[PDB]
Amino acid sequence: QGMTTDDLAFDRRHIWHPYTSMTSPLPVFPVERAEGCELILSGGERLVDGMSSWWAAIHGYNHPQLNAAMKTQIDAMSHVMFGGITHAPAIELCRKLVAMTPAPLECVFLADSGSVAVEVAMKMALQYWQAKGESRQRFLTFRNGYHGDTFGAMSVCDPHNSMHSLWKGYLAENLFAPAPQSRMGGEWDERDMVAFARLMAAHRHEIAAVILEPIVQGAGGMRIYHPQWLQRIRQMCDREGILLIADEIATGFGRTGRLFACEHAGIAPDILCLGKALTGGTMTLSATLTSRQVAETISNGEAGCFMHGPTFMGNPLACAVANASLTLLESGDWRRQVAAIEAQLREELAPAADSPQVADVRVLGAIGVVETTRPVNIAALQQFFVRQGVWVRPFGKLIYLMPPYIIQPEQLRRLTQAVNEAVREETFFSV
Amino acid sequence: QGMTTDDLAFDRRHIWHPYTSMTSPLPVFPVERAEGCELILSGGERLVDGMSSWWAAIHGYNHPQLNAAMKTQIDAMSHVMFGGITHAPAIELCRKLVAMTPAPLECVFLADSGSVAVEVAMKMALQYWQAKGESRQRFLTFRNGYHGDTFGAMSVCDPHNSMHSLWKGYLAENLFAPAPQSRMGGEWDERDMVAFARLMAAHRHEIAAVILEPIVQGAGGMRIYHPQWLQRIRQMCDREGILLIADEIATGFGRTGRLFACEHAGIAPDILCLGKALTGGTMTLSATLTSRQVAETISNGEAGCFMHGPTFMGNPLACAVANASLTLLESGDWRRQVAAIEAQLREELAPAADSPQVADVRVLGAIGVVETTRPVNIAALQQFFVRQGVWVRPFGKLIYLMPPYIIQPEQLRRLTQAVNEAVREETFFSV
Repeated sequence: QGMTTDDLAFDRRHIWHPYTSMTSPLPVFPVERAEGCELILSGGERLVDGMSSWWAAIHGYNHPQLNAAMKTQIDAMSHVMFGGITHAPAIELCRKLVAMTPAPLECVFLADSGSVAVEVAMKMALQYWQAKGESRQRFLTFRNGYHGDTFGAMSVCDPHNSMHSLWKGYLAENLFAPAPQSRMGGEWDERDMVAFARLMAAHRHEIAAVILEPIVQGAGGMRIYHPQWLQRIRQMCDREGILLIADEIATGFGRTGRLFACEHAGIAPDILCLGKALTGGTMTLSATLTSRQVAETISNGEAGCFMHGPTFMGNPLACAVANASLTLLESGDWRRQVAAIEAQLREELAPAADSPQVADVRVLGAIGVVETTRPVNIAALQQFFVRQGVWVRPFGKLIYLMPPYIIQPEQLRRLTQAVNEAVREETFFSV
Repeated sequence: QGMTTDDLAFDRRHIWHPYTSMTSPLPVFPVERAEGCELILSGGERLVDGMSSWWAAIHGYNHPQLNAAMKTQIDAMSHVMFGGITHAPAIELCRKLVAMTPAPLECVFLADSGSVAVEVAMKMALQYWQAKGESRQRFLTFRNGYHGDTFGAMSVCDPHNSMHSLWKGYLAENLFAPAPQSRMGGEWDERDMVAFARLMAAHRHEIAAVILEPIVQGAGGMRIYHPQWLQRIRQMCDREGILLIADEIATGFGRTGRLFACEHAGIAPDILCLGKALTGGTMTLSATLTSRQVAETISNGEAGCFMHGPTFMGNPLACAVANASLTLLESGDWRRQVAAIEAQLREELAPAADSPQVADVRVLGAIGVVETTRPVNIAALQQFFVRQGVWVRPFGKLIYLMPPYIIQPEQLRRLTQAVNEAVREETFFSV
């Protein structure tokens, strides 16, 4: 649908966009429709989508199977409350999630958004120790991590990124080990592994859980680390009895080349958070799974229950489109498509590493990252990308690609070629 | 869609429902479809819905205008990212919200769920004072209130209800004035008003905002208080420069008899949170509106922006069905329908007040509350209600009704008659 000149001014003057200023917002672009792997602007220009609307749209846009599953569930009921009620979409979705996740995970808590799913996992960890009579209130994690924007999640986000300086006096105080990415190109710094274990052993009676994003640290820097980290952290947790929360809201459903990034290490978390691509990026839904032991334990405390329940919990429409999205993944095609994207990204982004504006090129699965030596000029780059017929949304010192799995070769070539051109243009960087 | 015997056992064994135990959950009922004001169970029994799926389904179920608006937007695009992008559903929705809300409210932050909308409002208040160079980290509120389940919202929830005893060591410490409901039937206790003002004046340099649910306190007790509270709190805030956050996630869009419960007092908050009935209860969406002064101020600090941005922010599908829901309210019929429901609830619930199991009957708008002297036996009552052909979900000491605005007379009579019968049956109460 059409937008007037006055509509676009009203948006600028009244409508917040993610992490924007209301006094001096950068321009936005008017999208009318989306089809396959393309966004369609007012006036008809089509942009190849390089971002999958931030991870989630792994099957692209206007997918006929996802559309049909939504309209079918609307005909039955788009929503009914989940208190004292169950329904077929939630049951099928939770069957599918239990069946496809690492083996100890048996119990599913459906929720609205990724941030809430993390809050839920944190609350579960705290109720777990409360049922066991211990006062454990601290979470141990990596630097460079990202877990959401609500206050609980913010307290495990990296203490320089989320500007903790402003909320530190309000935000709960957690434990932050060295970032896992090696300091100079190696697989991992054993020193960083030893330093993680020292922090854990030093606070082992205060730590409720370790929380981390497995293999890829997303919004905190698109950083990629070795799976030895996960096998070793899993062993440490097992030795202490501490819970392991895996935040796969970004990595889940195939994007790093395995269905769940935990599979890279062959470990199972005690609590697993999912979101984003769960619905094929059609609408918001999240899920937090736990082991039987965790769920029974948090059923044993003085709570009598797990103390959480969103109004739209179990929403039939979102469950029904998540089911159709998961059914698309059951073809198994994603695993091959993602491997071929990975190989093309590695080959076509390599020339960028020669640029003086570029500090690193790194690829895993269908994630291609060009880390720059200076912050990007977002407005100038966005205009350039749109002029080239593509949609790429950089931030900070990162120009990165996470396209839909069904992207065609020439569409992906247009993305990598645009990125290579962008890093040669000094005007596209700030100071 | 159909559920097998084995599906229902899998739900019991694997699927959390709101505030449930995984070890001893109460039974749930299998819903296949919903139409008009009725839920349809497996096997075909139809239940009159007394709850509107917890506030939100004000137009009932399977509404043809809401269905058509969803399918139309699916054909265009169900979702695209909002970072650097705008679209027609978000613009129309934000135009409608600005136009219909109290006059200073001009800027709209769209989000995923009610809890996140509250977190957003709290973050806005904190960034506001940070931009003004003051360290204000405390929130002042009423006892008996409810604002959501994430950690930030939990810290303004009533300190006995949400079991703060478990999170108090993790949860931020806020200020809690006497509950507003009068102690013995009057309109208000001036002493409680004086005590609120003393707490504010005693901490006036630490208080970032007052947050409250206007007129009706929902999950914290379905309590109803006089509008003099709002006019006086608004005056106090104005005198100190303190922000007023109105949480209308439950009261917004007509349920208390006015479009927004703030209109009962004729006051405007600095920040207004909306949710639930926003989409007609078809799927989750929230919105937090602010004044121009707040938005520019939180654009002035060291942040450079408002530090929040959900992945599905601005979701076109949810915006499009919220637009259709708001267009239904533009008929103005809701205001008359709600007044007639109020009058029927008052007349038909009055006999319940004679019961020894009952402590109070209170009605406002399309909300009818029977407060009991002992906690309900939820399992036994739920079975009774379903046997009577209705859906009523009590909790604690509350049996209450919040039906869709389009409920028919005989449907509402069946609800009130079931409630009257339930409070005469000692078996339906626990110890």
